[PDB]
Amino acid sequence: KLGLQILKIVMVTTQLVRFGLSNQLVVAFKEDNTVAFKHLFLKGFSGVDEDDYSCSIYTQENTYESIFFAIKQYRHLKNISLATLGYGEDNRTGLKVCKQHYKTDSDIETDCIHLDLQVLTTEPEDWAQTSFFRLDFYRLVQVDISFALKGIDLQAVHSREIPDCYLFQNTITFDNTAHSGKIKIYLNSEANIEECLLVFDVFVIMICLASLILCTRSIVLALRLRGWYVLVTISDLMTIIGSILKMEDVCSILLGTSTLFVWVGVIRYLGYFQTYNVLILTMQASLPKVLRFCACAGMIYLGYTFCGWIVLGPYHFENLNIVAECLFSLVNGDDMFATFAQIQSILVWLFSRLYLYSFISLFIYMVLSLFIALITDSYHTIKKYQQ
Amino acid sequence: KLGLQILKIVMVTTQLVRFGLSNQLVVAFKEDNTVAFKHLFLKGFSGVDEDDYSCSIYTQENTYESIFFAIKQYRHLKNISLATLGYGEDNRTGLKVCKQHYKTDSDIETDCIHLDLQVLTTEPEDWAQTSFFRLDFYRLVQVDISFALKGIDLQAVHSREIPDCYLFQNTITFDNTAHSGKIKIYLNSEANIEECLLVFDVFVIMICLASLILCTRSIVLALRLRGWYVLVTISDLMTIIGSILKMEDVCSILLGTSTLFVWVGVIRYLGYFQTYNVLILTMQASLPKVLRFCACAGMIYLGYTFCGWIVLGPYHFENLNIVAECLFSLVNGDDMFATFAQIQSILVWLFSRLYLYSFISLFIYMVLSLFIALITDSYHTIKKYQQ
Amino acid sequence: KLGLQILKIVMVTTQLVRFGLSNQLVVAFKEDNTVAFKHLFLKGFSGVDEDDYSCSIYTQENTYESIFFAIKQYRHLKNISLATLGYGEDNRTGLKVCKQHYKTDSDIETDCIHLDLQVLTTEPEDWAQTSFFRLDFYRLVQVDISFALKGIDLQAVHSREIPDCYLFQNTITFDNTAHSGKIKIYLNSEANIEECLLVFDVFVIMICLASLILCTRSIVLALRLRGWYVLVTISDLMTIIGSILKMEDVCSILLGTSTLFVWVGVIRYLGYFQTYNVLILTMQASLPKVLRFCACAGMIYLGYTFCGWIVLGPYHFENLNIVAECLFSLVNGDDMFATFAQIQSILVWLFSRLYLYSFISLFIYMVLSLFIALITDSYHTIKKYQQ
Amino acid sequence: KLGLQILKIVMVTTQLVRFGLSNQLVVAFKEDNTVAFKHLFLKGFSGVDEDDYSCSIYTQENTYESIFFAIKQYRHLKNISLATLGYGEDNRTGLKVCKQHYKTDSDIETDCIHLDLQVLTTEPEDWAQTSFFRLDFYRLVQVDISFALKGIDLQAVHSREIPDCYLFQNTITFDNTAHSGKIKIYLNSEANIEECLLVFDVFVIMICLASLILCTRSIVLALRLRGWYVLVTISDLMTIIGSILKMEDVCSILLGTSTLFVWVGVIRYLGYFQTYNVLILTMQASLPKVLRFCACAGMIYLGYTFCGWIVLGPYHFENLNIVAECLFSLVNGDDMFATFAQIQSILVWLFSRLYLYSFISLFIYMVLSLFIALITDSYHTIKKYQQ
Repeated sequence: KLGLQILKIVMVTTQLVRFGLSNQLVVAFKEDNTVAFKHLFLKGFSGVDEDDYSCSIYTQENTYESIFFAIKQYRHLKNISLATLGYGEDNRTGLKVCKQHYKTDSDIETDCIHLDLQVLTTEPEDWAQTSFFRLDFYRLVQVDISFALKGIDLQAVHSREIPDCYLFQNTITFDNTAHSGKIKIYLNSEANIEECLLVFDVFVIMICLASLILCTRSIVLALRLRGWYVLVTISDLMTIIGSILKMEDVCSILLGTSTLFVWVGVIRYLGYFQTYNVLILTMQASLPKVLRFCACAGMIYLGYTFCGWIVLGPYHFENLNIVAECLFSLVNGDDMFATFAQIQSILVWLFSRLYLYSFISLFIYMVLSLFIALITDSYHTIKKYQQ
Repeated sequence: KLGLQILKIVMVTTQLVRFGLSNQLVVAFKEDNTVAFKHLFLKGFSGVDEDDYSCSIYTQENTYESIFFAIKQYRHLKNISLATLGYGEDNRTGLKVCKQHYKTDSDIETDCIHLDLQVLTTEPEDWAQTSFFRLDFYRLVQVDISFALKGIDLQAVHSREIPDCYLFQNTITFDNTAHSGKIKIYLNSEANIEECLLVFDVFVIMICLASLILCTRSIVLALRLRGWYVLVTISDLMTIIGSILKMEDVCSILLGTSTLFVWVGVIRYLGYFQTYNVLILTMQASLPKVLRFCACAGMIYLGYTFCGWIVLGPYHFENLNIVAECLFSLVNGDDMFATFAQIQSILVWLFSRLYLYSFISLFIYMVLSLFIALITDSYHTIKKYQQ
Repeated sequence: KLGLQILKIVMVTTQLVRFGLSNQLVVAFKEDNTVAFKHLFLKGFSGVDEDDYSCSIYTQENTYESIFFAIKQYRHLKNISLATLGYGEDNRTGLKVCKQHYKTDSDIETDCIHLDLQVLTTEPEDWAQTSFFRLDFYRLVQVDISFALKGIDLQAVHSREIPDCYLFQNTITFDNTAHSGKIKIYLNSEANIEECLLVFDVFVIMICLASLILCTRSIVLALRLRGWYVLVTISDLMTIIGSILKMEDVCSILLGTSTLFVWVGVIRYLGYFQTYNVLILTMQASLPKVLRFCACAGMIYLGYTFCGWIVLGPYHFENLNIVAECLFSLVNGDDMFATFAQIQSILVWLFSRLYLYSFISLFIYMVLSLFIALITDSYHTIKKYQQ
Repeated sequence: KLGLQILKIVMVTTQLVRFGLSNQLVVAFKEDNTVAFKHLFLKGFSGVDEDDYSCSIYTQENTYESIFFAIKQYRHLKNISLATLGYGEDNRTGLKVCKQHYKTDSDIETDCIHLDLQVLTTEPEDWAQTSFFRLDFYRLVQVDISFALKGIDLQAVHSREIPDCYLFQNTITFDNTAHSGKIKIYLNSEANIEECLLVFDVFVIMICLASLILCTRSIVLALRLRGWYVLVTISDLMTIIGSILKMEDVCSILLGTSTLFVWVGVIRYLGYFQTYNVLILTMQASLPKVLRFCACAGMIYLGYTFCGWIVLGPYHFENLNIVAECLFSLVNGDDMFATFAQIQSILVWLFSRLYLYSFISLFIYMVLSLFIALITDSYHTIKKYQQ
C-alpha cells in the first residue's frame, strides 16, 4: 500500500489543481463582468471597490442622476460597453423599474413600470418626464432597476474550443430602508449558461474505492486482532463524494478538506523516521489538555466578546462574528493600534482602555505561556519515555 | 443550584443580546443622520470620514464658500435632503450665526445674528451682503452656525409599531483658535425624542435576587464553617443595577461586565473535570507573581513612555495615552514599521533608532520570556503537587 | 589567518556597498523614467502606482481617449516632457500601432500600421479618421503602441564624469484578452546604453583565492588527521564568481549570499568566548529535530494551502504562492484581520471561519510551543554537558 | 533618603510634563504654519501629506503653473491666507527667484532675479513674459523661490499673556537633479522670534545636587567598606544638564533619558518585596548571556540585511537603515505580507521567497525559543538559589 497511496496523493492533488484553476477562470470572468457592470451602470463609481454597497447617495439630486444615468447607460450599452454584451430577456427586452413606497402609514405597496427599448430609443425624454419618476423622499422605500444582458465568453475561444454563452440578470437597487438620509446602491448580478475528461475523475474514483476497500480490510484486521486509517477512509469518502458533485461550491469544500487530510496522512508516513515519531507523539499526547484549556479560554473569550460588543459596539463592532474576529486579531498581534485609534465619552473611554489592556495582557501572557507550559511538559515526558 | 445558575447564564445572555441589538439600531440611526448631515452642510465633504473635524480650510475663500454653503443648504433642505427632515426650533425657526473675535487685544466678544427662514426665503439674497459676513481673519476666533432639525424615524414603522420622533440640534463651527492659518470645521449634532417587555427584565431581577440570597447563604455557611461565589454575587449586583438603569451608557458597561463574569463562572463550572482544574489552579497559583512582574515592567514602561513622549513627541505622539497605546502595540508586534517610517534631525534620529531597538528587544525578550518562565515553573510545581 | 580573514570581511563588505549603491543609482534612473513615462503616455494616470497594469478602462470611449492621448503626447513629447528625451528608432522614427483581432472565429490576425512623425505633424489630424482607428469591441484582442525614445543621463554629469546615453523602447498595450468588459493598460519599457576601478575587484579576487588555497590546506590537514571552513570556501567561490560577473542580476545574488556567509563566519569567530560557544552548540545540536518538525509542519501547511486555495480562492487567493504567503503571514500575526474582513455564502463562510480558527490555533500553539520545547530541551542538555 | 528621592521622582516628572507640553504647543504652531504654507504656495497640494517632497511634477507645463502659482499666491497673500501673516525681509520685501542650469556641459551657474512687491502689483503681469521665465528643461538644474513672512501668534494671547512674534523664511524649490523627467517640490520653512517660572527649575537643580552629594556619600561609604546608585547619579547629571540647557532638542533627550532612569530606580525600590527581587535578580543574572546571543544574532542579522539590500534593493529597500527597520519589523510579525506583496524576475523572485522564509523561520524559531530557553534556565537556577 505504498504506490496505491502515493498515487492517491498525486492524483487527488492534480485533480484539485485542475478543478481549482477551472473555477478560478470561471469566477474571474464572473467578477470581471460584475465590476464592469458597476463601472457602467453606477454613477461616479470610482473604481475603489467600496463595500457590498458600491456607493451611497446622501442628497436628493444624485438619486435622480443615478437613476437616469443607469437608464441612459442601458440605452447606450452598445456604444458604452466593450465586452460582447447584448440585450436579453418578463420574456421581453428593456428595463423594468419597480419602486416601493409607503401608502401616503403601514402598507408598502409597489409601482412597477416596464420600459421597452423602443420607448427608450425613440429619444425624446418622454419616460423621463412621467410622474413615475417623481419621488417622495418622505416615504420612498426603494427603487429597483432590473434588466437582462447576455454575454459571450471569448477567452474560451482564445486558445481552446469554441462554445460558451451566458446570461446576466442585473438588479440595481436604491436601498432606502433605514430612512436616515442615505440611499445605498447595489448591483446584484447573476449568471447562467445557455446555448446560442471524466477519465481522470473516474480514475480517482477507482483509486479511492480500492483504497477504501483495502483500508476496511485493515480495519477489520485490527478489529479481529483486538487512528490514521480512519482519516484515510475519510479522505476516500470526501474525494468520492466530491467527484460525484463534480460529475453531476460544496464540491470545492469536499476536495479541499480531502487534500488537507491527504497531506496529514503524508505527515503520518513521515513517522517512520523517529524524530517525526517524537513530534507526532508530542501532538497526540498533548492534544486533550490543549482542548480543555482552549475550552476554558474560549469561555473567557466569549465573556470578553459579549462585553466588548455591548459596550464598544457603538464606538468601533456590529455583529458578534466581527467582534470575535477583531479580538482574535488583537490576541495575535495585528489590528492592535487600530482599536486604540477608533476610540475617543470619558468613562466609557477609560473602560475601553483597561478592557483592552486587561484582555491583551491576560490572554497573551497567561494563555500563550500556559500553552507553552503544556507542550514543554508533554515533550519532556515523552523524552523521559524514550529514555 | 445547577438550573438556577445556568438559567442566569442563558437569561442574562439573552437580555444582553436584545439590549445591545436595540442600542445598535438606535445608534445606527444616530450616526446615519450625522453622516448625512456632514454630507449636506459641509462643503466638499468627500465621504472619507476624516477626523473629529470633518475637514479643514487653509484659505480665506473656502471659509466664505463653506459658510454660504451651509446657509444655502439649510435653506434648500427640503429639496436637498432625502430623510424626512423638517425645520424645528430660541423658540423660533431658522439659523443663528454667532461669531467670535478679538476686540480690535484681550477680550473675545461675540456678535450673534439670527436668521429667520422668511429672511432666507426672499428671492434676492440680501443677508449675504451685510457687514456681519465681513470677516477679519487677523482677529477672528470662531464662527458658529446652529439650527434645529426634526426627523421622523420610519425604520420603526418598517415591520414594527409606529410612534417615534426626534429633534436634532446641529452646531457647525469654524474653529480658528490656534491662529495658524487653519480653520477646522465640526458638526456637533444632538438628538432627543419628543412627540408628534419589562417581564424579561423583572424576571432577570428575580433570578439574580434569588441567586444573591442563596449565595449569601453559602457565604454565611462558609463563614460559620471557617472566591468564585464572590464573583457570582458581583454578577448579581451588576445585573440588578443594570436592570435598574435599563428600567428608568452606564447600563451597557454594567451588563457587559456582568456577562463577562457570568462566562468566567462558567469557566469555574468547567472545573469538575480535572484538566480544567489543573489550568485554573495554574492561573490562581501564578497570578500574584505575574502581577508583581507586570508592576515592575509597567514602571519601566512608564519610563519609556515619558521618554518617547518628551522626545519623539514632535516627530510622530501627542498625549501620553497615545504614546502608551502605540508602545503597547509595538510590544505586541503591530504598528512596528509605521514608527520607523514616521521618523526621518540626525542625533535625534539616532536616539529614536536605539530607543526603539532597546525598547523592543528588552521588553519582548526579557519580559515575554520571563512571563513564560513564571507560568512554566508554576505549572510544573502543580504537576508535582498532583504527583 | 586573522588579518587575512578580517580583510575579507571588510573588503567584501566595501565591495558590496559600492556595487549596491551603483545599481541603486542606475535602477533609480530606470524607474524614474518609467514612472515619468506612465505619467505622460497614460491618460488619467493618477500617480497612485496601481499595479503591473497602471490603470484599466471599463468603457468604449476611454479606450479611444487613451489611444489618441498616447499618440498626441508622443507628438508633443518635446513640449510635454521635462527630461532630455528625443525621438529614436524599424530603423525609422515615429509610432507603430499594431492591433490584433479575431477573423470576423478562430484566427487572431493582426493589422499593424506605422506612423511617421511627419504624418503626425501635419496640420490636419487626418490619421485620426482612418478606418484603422475603428475598433470592433466584439472582436478586439489587443492594441499595442510602440515607439523609441533616447534619453541622456545628466546625473552622471552632475558631480562626476561626462559620458552616458540611453535608448528606451516603450510598448503601450491595451490588453483585452479576458473579453470581459475590461481593457488593462501596460507600459513595458526597456533601456540599453549606446554612444552619442578594477583594482578593488581584482584585489578581492586575490584575497579570496589566497583564502581559498589556505582553507584547502586546512581541509587536507583535517583529512590527513582524520564545517565552518566549508562555508569559508563557499564564500570564496561566491565572491570570485560574483567578481567575474561584475567584470564582464545574478552577481547581486552571489555577492549578497557571500556577504551573508561572511557575517555568519564572523558569528563563528565570536565563538572563542564560551557564551557564544553555548549558543552556537545549541543551534547546531537542535537543528535536525527542528528540520524534521519543520518538514511535518510544512506538510500540514501544504494541506491548508491547497484547501484554502480551492475553497477561499474565489473569496479573497489566486495562485498557490499567494496563498502560501498569506498563510505564512497569518501564522506570524500580520494580515490577520484583513482575511476576516475580505470574507462575507453562508456555509462557505462558516467553513472559512473554522478554517481560520483551526489553522491559527493549531499552528501557533502546537507548533510555536513545540519549537520552544525543542530548543529548551537542547539547551538544558548542553547545560548538563557543560556541568 | 525616602522623601528626598520620591520628591525627585515627582518634581522631575512634573518638569518633564510641563516642558514637553510647552514644546508640544510651540511645534504644533510650527507645523500648522508649514502645512498652511504648503496648502497656499504649492499648486494642487491635496492635503495628503505625501512625503518630504510635498508633490512632484511630471510634465513641463505644471512646472510653469506651479511657479506662477507660487508667485501669484505670494502676491495675494493678504487675501488668500487666514493667519495673521504679513510680508517681511536681502533687507527688502518681495520674492527672490534663483534658478540653476548647466552652461549650455560642466558648470552649474545660477541666475537669480529679485522681485519686489511693487513689481508684482503692477497692472500688467509683465514679469511673466521676461526671458528669465523661459526654461530649458534639457539643462535646468533647479528653480528656487524664497521669501520672508512674519506671523503673530495669538494662541499665546488666547487665555495667557500677550507678547509673541515670528518670522518665517520659506524656500520653495523645484528639485530637478536626477534629470529623469521628474521635478520634486519642497517647502523648506524656518521660524525664529523677534519683537514687534525658574523657581521650579532651580528647585529641581537643588534637589538633584543634594541627591548627587548624598549618593556620592553612599558611593564613598561603599568604597571604604569594600549598581543602582550609579544610575541615580546618572539621573542627577542628566536632570542638571537638562536644566542648564532649559535655562539658557538636546535638553529633551536629556530629560527623557533622566525620567526613564528615574522610573527604573522606582523599579529598584519595588525590590523590597521579594517577588520583585526575584524578577530583578532574574534580569540581572540573565543579562550577559542575552547580550552575547543578541550579538551573534545581530551578526547574522547584518548578513541578512546586506544580502537583502544588495538583492531586494531594486525590488522594494534603499538605505541600510530602511532594510534593518523592515527586517526588524518582519521578525516581530508586522510588515510581513507587505514584503511578499511588493515582489513579483523569476530566479530573483525565487531567491526572495526562500530568503524571506529562511529568515523568518531561522530568526523567529531558533532565536525567540533560544531567548526563552536562556530566561527559563536563569529563573530556575534562581528558584533553586532561593530553595
